[PDB]
Amino acid sequence: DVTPDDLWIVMESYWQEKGLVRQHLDSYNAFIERGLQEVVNEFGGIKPDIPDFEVKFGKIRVGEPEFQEPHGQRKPLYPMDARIRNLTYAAPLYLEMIPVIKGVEQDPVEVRIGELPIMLKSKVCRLYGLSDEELIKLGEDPKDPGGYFIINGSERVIVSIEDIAPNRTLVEKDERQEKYIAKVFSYRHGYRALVAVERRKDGILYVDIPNVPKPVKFVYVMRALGLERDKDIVEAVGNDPEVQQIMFDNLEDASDITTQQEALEFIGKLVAPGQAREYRLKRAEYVIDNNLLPHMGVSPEDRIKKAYYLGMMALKVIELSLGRRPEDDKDHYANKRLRLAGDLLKDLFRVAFSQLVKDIQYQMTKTYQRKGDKYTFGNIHRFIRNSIRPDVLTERIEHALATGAWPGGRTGVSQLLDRTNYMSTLSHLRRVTSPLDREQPHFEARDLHGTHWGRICPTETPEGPNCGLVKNLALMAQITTAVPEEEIREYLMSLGIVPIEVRRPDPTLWRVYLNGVLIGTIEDGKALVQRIRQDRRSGKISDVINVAYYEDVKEVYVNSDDGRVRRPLIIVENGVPKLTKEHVQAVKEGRLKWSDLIKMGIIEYLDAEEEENAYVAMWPWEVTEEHTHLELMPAAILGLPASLVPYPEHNAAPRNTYGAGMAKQSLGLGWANFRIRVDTRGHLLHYPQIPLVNSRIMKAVGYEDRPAGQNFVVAVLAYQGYNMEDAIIINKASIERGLARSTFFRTYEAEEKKYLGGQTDKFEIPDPTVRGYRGEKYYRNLDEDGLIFPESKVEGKDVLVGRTSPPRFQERRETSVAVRPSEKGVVDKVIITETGDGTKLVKVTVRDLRIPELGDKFASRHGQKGVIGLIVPQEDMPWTESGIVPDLIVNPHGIPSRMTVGQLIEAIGGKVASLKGRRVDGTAFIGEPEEKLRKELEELGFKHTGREIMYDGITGKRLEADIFIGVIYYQRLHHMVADKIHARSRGPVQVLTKQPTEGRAREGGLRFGEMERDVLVGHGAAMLLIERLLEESDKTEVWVCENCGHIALEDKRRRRVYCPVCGEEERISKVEMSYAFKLLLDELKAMVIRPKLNLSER
Amino acid sequence: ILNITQMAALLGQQSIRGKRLYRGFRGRVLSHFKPGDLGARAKGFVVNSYKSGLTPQEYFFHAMGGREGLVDTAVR
Amino acid sequence: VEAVYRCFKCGREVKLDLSITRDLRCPYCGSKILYKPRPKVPRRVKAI
Amino acid sequence: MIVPVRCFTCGKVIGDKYYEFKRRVEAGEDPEKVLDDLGLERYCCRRMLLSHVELIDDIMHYRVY
Amino acid sequence: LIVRPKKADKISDLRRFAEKIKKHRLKGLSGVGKTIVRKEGDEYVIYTEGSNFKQVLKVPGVDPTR
Ligand SMILES: [Zn+2]
Ligand SMILES: [Zn+2]
Ligand SMILES: [Zn+2]
Repeated sequence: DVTPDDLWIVMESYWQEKGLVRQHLDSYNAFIERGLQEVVNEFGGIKPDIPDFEVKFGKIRVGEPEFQEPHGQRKPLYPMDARIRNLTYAAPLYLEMIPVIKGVEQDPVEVRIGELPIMLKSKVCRLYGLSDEELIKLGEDPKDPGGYFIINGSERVIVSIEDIAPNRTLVEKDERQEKYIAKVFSYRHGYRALVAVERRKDGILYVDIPNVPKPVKFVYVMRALGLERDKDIVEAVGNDPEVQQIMFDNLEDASDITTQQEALEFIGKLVAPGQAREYRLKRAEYVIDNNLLPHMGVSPEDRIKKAYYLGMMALKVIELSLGRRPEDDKDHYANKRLRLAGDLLKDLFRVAFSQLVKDIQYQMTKTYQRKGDKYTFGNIHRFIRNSIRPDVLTERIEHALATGAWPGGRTGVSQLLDRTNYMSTLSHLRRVTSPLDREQPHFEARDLHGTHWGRICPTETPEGPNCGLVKNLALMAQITTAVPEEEIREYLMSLGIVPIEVRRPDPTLWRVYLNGVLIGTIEDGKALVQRIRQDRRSGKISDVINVAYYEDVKEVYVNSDDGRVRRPLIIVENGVPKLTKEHVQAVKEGRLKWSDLIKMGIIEYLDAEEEENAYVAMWPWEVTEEHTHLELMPAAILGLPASLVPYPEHNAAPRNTYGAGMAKQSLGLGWANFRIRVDTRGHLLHYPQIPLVNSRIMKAVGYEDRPAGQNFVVAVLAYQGYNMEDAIIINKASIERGLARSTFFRTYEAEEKKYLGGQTDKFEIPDPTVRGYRGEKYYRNLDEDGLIFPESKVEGKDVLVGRTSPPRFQERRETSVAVRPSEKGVVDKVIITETGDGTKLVKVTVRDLRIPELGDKFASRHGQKGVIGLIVPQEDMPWTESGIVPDLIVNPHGIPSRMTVGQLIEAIGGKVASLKGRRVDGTAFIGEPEEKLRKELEELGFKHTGREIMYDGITGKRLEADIFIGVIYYQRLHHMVADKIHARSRGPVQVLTKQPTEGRAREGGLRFGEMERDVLVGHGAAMLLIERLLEESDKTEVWVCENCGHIALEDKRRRRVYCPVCGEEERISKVEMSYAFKLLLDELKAMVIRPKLNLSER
Repeated sequence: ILNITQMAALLGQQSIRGKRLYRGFRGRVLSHFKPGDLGARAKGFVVNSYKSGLTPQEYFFHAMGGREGLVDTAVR
Repeated sequence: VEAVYRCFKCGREVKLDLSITRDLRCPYCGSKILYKPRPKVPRRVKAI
Repeated sequence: MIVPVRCFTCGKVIGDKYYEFKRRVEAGEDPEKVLDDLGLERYCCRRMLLSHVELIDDIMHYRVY
Repeated sequence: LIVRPKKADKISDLRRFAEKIKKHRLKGLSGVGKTIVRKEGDEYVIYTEGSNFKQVLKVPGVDPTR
């Protein structure tokens, strides 16, 4: 019999082979292989206005990542060069064009339509298939997973969107109008179509179609699709006597329309009101063609299949009206499909290619009209070659990927890649987001559905409004890629199902759906699903095909589409798992791989649909006869950061969530390239350590090669009250010996811009002549070329790169790049590069030492967070009777009401591991039990309770109670007080409001909002309110005439105030006011609003 | 006292919006239970304590319980 | 202003002006990225 | 990056004992007996040798001049 | 109970009228659902789903004061 260790040996091979970012790489590879060709075939060809001239598209291929230098050469490009030079890692797309003249094709001409960004480490990238040494020579970390783009030198990652499954019917309840609605989102060539059939209180079926202003009666639009005879609708809707009765009632209520022409004219009147006779008919036909179920086929021949699908939808609606079937919950992951990188990229490419072909036809038509026929037809090759502008496509792609605003209203599709440490990056690469608006509650959407088990991490989720709408994939997840649909359709047809049009769905027969569209009927659904399962397990067909049957409604569902989330499971046959001991031995020896197990019928992937028919056994010893599958490793249901917490089942859920979220903020050696990388911010921990108590997963996923914390000696007692309310006390001698000591990097960047007209910037030491020339002491360590010396000391407002700009908005503006006003450090490296445009580009990084101090934030993996409350000399710290001096002291009040027994278990385990000389397994559910740790601690000469006797540091006599002390893994967070302190005395001001600026960088002021105003009113301090609001910001003086109240206009020339509107000078008074109020008066007078001011004397 | 009895005896019953855990597959929260089961354990009752450790199903139920409190504060 | 600039890839001692230079490249490996080497002056850092 | 010179808690010099410990434990010796032989007795010192990871070797490849 | 009005003999006018007749409320004050009775202290009190305060005060057996 197998044990969880053998299943672990099997499971680790999955990550050993596939990796952790396969959902990006596989989708992008499929896109490159076939999506470009599919889109090109979809567009077809160019149709200009030139007589007897046509262009037919051929094949499209992608070159290698290259860069067009400002100088004529074209050279290979590597990712590090793109990062340093602010380039864009991309490859040119070559498309062949066949010219058709007088219905005759010629020799195709190869043209360059633009450049397409390359996802790193894909099958087309340069880093694919390289060894570790080659990657190191190229300047990259071998542990880097790839799967992200580089746009203008910044790393952009595409987060997967979670959309409703397409071309599927979902029936919902609308109790406000008492309408029972079914909705389908039909997809064809990137266009979406929300088609709904609904039944109101009257029992009449109405159909909603896009671009149709009002719902139309069901049988009206059904007749408009041909199929005019009432018996045809009666048959299509089904063969249930109540259903036939309701359909006949609808027919009686809609006997006005009996001819397809009548219905077409009717929809013409609705969709095109008040227009010509011929226009409305064509508009109605067009709307019917490309707005009613486009996925079924836009060709006018396809009316019959669309009518059949509409009848199926109406049947579902009326069946739910009778309570036969219940409402379908949208959160069920059978109804949700993830939008991977490839799908979104294909949509964007199609959008840009439309503009490209439009520009091509415009340019060709314009050139032919301007010139003569001889000039064009003499050399058609040169004409086509010179009638193309690739920048139209390239700039669209680049800007869409850079800003993140997809064409179609989507925003935030691509986000800047996080690089704080290993966990943060790898977790960002595995994120799933929902398109719903965050402001609304969305109580049902944010909850944890039962189908998320094994597909979505239950703990890792944001804290704020994003709680429940942003989720991360579980460790044992496998997103699918699509397969040729027609081949699956042919195989199913050959299996024995009769086509749909031959016979109607007699309730004695089983409906069969392929990717949500009905395709035929069968008699024995169970035999069919068993046959398909056997073929799938043998290896006859692909492993992406999933089959599920529903006994109650007699339906069979076959899924082969893109974006389903699946998990692996061991197949159980007759109560015996198919994975035997010798298979585990073969996997261990390397003779067998995970893919071989998949192809051998031992392990099969299950999506949310097929899992409906499963009955999974959790543990190997619990397998009984009725079980059909066995769980591989229950500890893998957690996300990547959530696996960091040891003994996570001993903690309260909110604390586990906090710890998982905080594991992405700790400092540490995230990547080996930190020395030569150029990121805006970065941290490095001087002495990282592997956790003593760790889960076995992070050794496999590679975390232990890039640790992000240290092992502290923690004692739990109250000390002087300086550790109260989640504050910690840290030893001083330990800090002075290199504990939690870190370094902070920040990269500044300057560019020698080349303005139009020849006036360019230059790097130099600014002479005192120039305007804006700051103090001489600021440029004190710059070399004569205008660049700072490496390993020099800067302290704030010091110039790093001296640069003077042309006076064009006999002088020279000073535009040097200086350190941030509140920062400090030492210059680490200076890089001189030539940017993409041919000008110069300089990047400087300043490193700063950050010894721990008061206010610095520390946190454990179990959710306990705090700031350093006091630093204590070593001689004042207590010491145990065995000679141990605590590194850090926590408050005993933080343990209860936080309920984190896992922290105490880890505290015991750390000291047990340190005494025993071996690390301790702390896996989620198979880790070392607590009782074993306590017994081992007892065997080593310590108390089983983990408590010890200490002596007080000051008095020197032992404390009355014995104290708990152990070793716990603590992480230093990047919220450090040196980056949060901010002060403002006078500072600069804004332009429009003249209030203090906003932000620490520009010496901004803090915000005194409305709530503070109400607080100050509640205290009853009027003059304090005046002082805080008006006196220190926007003081003003204004003259006003005493009969109109219009703002009197002073005359500096005549030294006399007067009313321009009123012509008054007898009485003008001077009034104090705020600048904001004056601007509000001006803005009211901008409209026709006239505010008349009445003055009074105090 | 609730913290003590949850760290020492048992967590108890997990619920969302005042009802037992019901969202999931058809007739069952997780695929590891038979459909149509209404037993105590099958709907959220956790018979273990934080000190004694939770089985994976109890862990999932407890996470489903805590998510409600998080979103509750966020909207409140 | 003549100055020394180490190359990014091969780490060679490239010396050239930058104010007057129009095309920046390493004359050995053709790289367009160079470093500014540390000066040969003594720096004093506290061993705290 | 590299092995610390002194134990963070008590201050005993353990910088020179890491390579010997690693070689002995890799050879097959019981780690507990190896740590006892090296003189480390309090677990604060043993933790530093046990949990240390050598990262100076794989960051030495990227040079900055 | 069997209800078969003249308009219900045809196909199109049966289910709606039958449901409407089946909906009618009897024996009850308008807009009042369930009625829980519980003794508080030594006095029984009534609680109702829905509300019609204007009409209840004239129902015999009710104490209008409290
Ligand atoms: Zn006036
Ligand atoms: Zn070079
Ligand atoms: Zn020590």
